[PDB]
Amino acid sequence: GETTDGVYRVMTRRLLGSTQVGVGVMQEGVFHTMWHVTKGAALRSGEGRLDPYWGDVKQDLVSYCGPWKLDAAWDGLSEVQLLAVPPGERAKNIQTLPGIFKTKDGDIGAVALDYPAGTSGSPILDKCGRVIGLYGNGVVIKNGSYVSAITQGKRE
Amino acid sequence: DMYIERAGDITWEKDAEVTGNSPRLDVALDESGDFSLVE
Ligand SMILES: CN(C)Cc1cc(CNc2cc(Cl)cc(C(=O)NC(C)(C)CO)c2)ccc1O
Repeated sequence: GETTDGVYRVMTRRLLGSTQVGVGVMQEGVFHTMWHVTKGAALRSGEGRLDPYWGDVKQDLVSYCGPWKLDAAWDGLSEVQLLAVPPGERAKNIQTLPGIFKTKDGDIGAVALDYPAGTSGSPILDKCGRVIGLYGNGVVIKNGSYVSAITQGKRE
Repeated sequence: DMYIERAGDITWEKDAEVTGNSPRLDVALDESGDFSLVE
């Protein structure tokens, strides 16, 4: 089916109507999404099938048809854009300065924007258009506001 | 049985909506990939 570079919706017919369970990135013929979106299941694209190749529950990442390809990193300074793909709504660039998750193993960039769970896997871009990670693994705080890690995999 | 549908090109858009804060949060990551607020 469709192997074009770009941002995709992930849909299921297992719930009422057609439901958006999340989002991901097609790059160099590999599909990149968050583990909790697909739970590692196979994906249809046309009558095309995409089979899982790599995944890790702790990182909450999964690749299809090939190894993880996205290797760019937040610089720690600059503003970024979330390419939000909300359920039933057009793709929309939202520009923000990331904060930080401080962890016992080091610091990760964090994006503080409130979208529903089905936006999980929307890509986070630098100014060269490179994907520096995926949005949708994080924390709910105080009033019900969402803060997502900038979740990036490793290229070999 | 899940299927994918193309939603857009991956491009930086000059003059996009600008919003959100930049909190510094202490967090833990468990074996299940769950982030938790330490403080
Ligand atoms: C290792 N697991 C913990 C991964 C995991 C992740 C999710 C998705 N979580 C999520 C993602 C987004 Cl983009 C938003 C929200 C949210 O609650 N947003 C609002 C605005 C606060 C209310 O709509 C939640 C689900 C189950 C899972 O196991």
